[PDB]
Amino acid sequence: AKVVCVLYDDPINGYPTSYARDDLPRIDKYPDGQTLPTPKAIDFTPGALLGSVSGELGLRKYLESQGHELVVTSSKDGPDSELEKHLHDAEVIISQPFWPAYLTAERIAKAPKLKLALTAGIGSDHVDLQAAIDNNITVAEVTYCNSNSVAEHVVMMVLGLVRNYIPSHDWARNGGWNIADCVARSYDVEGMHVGTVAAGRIGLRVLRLLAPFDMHLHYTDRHRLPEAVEKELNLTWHATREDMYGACDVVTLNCPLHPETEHMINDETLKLFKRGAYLVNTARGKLCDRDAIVRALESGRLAGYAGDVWFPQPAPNDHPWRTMPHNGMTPHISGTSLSAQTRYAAGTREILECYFEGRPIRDEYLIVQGGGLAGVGAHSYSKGNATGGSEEAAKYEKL
Amino acid sequence: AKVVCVLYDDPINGYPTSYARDDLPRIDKYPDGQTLPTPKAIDFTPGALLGSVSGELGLRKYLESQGHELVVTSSKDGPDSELEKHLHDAEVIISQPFWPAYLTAERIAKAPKLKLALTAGIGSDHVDLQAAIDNNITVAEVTYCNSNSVAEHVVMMVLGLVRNYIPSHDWARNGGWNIADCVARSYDVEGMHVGTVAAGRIGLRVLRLLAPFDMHLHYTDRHRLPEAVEKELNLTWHATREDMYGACDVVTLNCPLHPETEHMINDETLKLFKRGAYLVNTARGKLCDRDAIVRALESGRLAGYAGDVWFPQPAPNDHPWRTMPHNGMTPHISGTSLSAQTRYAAGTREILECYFEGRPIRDEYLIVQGGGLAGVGAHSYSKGNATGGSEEAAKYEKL
Ligand SMILES: NC(=O)c1ccc[n+]([C@@H]2O[C@H](COP(=O)([O-])OP(=O)(O)OC[C@H]3O[C@@H](n4cnc5c(N)ncnc54)[C@H](O)[C@@H]3O)[C@@H](O)[C@H]2O)c1
Ligand SMILES: NC(=O)c1ccc[n+]([C@@H]2O[C@H](COP(=O)([O-])OP(=O)(O)OC[C@H]3O[C@@H](n4cnc5c(N)ncnc54)[C@H](O)[C@@H]3O)[C@@H](O)[C@H]2O)c1
Repeated sequence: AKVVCVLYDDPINGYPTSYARDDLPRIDKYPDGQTLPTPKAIDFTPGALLGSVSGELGLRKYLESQGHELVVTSSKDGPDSELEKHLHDAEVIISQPFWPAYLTAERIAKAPKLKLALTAGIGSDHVDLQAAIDNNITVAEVTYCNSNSVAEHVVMMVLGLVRNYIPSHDWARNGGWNIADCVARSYDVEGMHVGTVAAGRIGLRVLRLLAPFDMHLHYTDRHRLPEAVEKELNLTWHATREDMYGACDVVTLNCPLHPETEHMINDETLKLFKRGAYLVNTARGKLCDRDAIVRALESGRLAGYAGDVWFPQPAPNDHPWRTMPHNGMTPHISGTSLSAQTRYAAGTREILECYFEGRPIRDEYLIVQGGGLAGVGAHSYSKGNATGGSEEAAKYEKL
Repeated sequence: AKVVCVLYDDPINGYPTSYARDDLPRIDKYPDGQTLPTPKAIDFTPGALLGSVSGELGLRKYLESQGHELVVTSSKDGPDSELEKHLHDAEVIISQPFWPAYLTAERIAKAPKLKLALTAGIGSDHVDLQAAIDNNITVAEVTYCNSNSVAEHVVMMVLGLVRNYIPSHDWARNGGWNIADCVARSYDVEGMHVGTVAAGRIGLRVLRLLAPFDMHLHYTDRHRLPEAVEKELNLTWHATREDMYGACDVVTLNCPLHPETEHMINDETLKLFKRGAYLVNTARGKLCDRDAIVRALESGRLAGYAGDVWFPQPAPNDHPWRTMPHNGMTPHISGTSLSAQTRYAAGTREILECYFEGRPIRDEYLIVQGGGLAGVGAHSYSKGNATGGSEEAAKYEKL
């Protein structure tokens, strides 16, 4: 069969064979008891760069030795991409949320042999889920692979914004000292109220990381947590997201992207935040109206915004979040730290081995199967399409 | 009496009357049960900028109404400073570690009316403690005022270094995407070993903040913690600092500066770190040999270094830590967030009220009194002088 694997470019100065450290830490299992991926073998070295074109997710030997054709490319956006040329006979398409191959209805209709859309990471909203249901395609992703990695990045960005790290580093590297300039907007998080929209694998982990900072913890979710968990963390529950915003100094977004959540942060809902609130979004870029965020930072409704996720991806070179006031943005990186890459490469292989050998894919990895939501898809998503507007990624140019 | 108060400059665009938020969080007491400062009154608005020249620590009304003269200046370094002109008849000298008036032996000898050297913050190593003992001067500081503020900054910098935040933000603001360039040095902290040199008010708080990240926790201290605390956090104890370094992926320094600790990190002791270790130092700059740190980052012995403290302060414009590889420096700011400033301004007033009214200063605020170490000074310090080399601060120029 043909397998198309869309991956991001190698580093600008080439694909490295040496790294800052020699080993990854040992991790035995995930916090809810889920086991780490269980492929029969791996053909890579843990800790290596796996998610760029020359890393190939360590999949070449495995696939070729079975007689399959692996096509690896970074060319994904626009009507003349390499992806577009391989659609006609692709049986499996693999991509990562960090550099996503958008599988719109029109593209799925061009793909008559397509059976499996595989997300190397977590969040399958770059595939039109309504269309995958309609055309009987399986959508799978590597549940839990980087949920803890992302919760680290959330805490990092909450602290970065509130304490005013980025402009303070610039004063240091530019030869200055300038204490009052640094601290005119610098606070401690101690005693602040923080709320998360959703307490899933990431959102619950974020609450647990922030408890010892002596922040007052708030949440809302489609699924309420057990009473024992609420009581252990002294959680305040809010029945709707809109009830929660007014109560929080800091809000973090941790839900998936689907029609119930698309553009949930907008000009109208921002009016409900406290003046000078901080907003962190490592979930998906399209939860926020792009221009509403910029306006709120210009007026002081938000004291700061930070996240690693944008819409579309890659973001155009002049996307306004790059240069808006008081921002702590990164490109989409938290879920593709080197540590997470080894877990999701092993996971991608586990799913392919099941698929090719005719064994069932883990229920926790399933999003869509057999014309409906399935596995974690049924818990966390709703039916619909979130890919509208994704053609705009074609405008990005390297450098 | 004459009170000399050395404070840092106002912000470059002037002293503000508006802030990003309207209120500070309420804090009731410190974690070990110590009460917050108890001055009889305050003449400032909590949340305002207090530690610059125009903030005056909110002390003018109080002092003048008692018939005392308050001299406020930022001019402190060099033989022609304002500080130098006021030494001859100063009874009280106040300064903050962020912008410290170095009270060397020669300066103390010029100050025949001097009775009280007051540290607005924590860490009184910019005063020659041997000379204050010899000349019967009281040295006091505002214990606990910003210990929790600093422990937030430590976690922020540990995450920033390991996850590679700063260079990733630059790719975002410069129009790029460049995932592989960002994550070629990006790891999770999950499962790493972290050790602190000292577990005092800051160091113990840092261990408590990092426990839920599932890091393996290590420490050493002059004073060992109770067995119950070691057992609650699953702490690994090391009897010397040198035994601890080899066991750690990440090392954080949280001890005071005195002869036992001066230049403890140097070319010889860096050889004991794991290759690719991360070092964070928000304690004092002079714990580290300046050029040894630079060498270790050039060879890859250290994968990164970050901190807010330098020697001398302000650091010269070409101090090498500003531009060394893989650094996450800020100027000295963690202990002077707006939240901490209100606690230490109230504290500075509490001590002055005791002093002027002939009441005893809290034992927990004392460093030196009556020709010996006293209060927290006796617990945490040794006799000696750490001010050698501080004349070099005169080389700093604004901008
Ligand atoms: N690198 C990254 O920045 C990155 C990495 C992983 C995940 N993510 C994003 O984070 C999302 C969550 O990840 P996870 O591992 O926590 O997944 P999860 O499935 O365990 O958690 C999702 C949670 O959102 C809740 N939810 C669904 N719809 C909701 C709605 N209408 N309102 C409130 N809550 C709702 C679900 O009940 C669930 O608790 C992913 O779907 C992905 O989009 C981003
Ligand atoms: N803004 C800042 O970056 C900032 C703010 C506050 C404090 N600090 C620095 O941090 C230091 C500690 O602050 P704290 O509030 O934790 O003080 P603390 O007195 O409560 O803790 C100091 C700890 O260091 C230990 N110690 C003393 N000598 C030691 C040695 N030889 N080896 C190992 N441990 C030793 C003591 O036993 C004590 O546990 C201060 O003295 C100051 O220099 C910096």
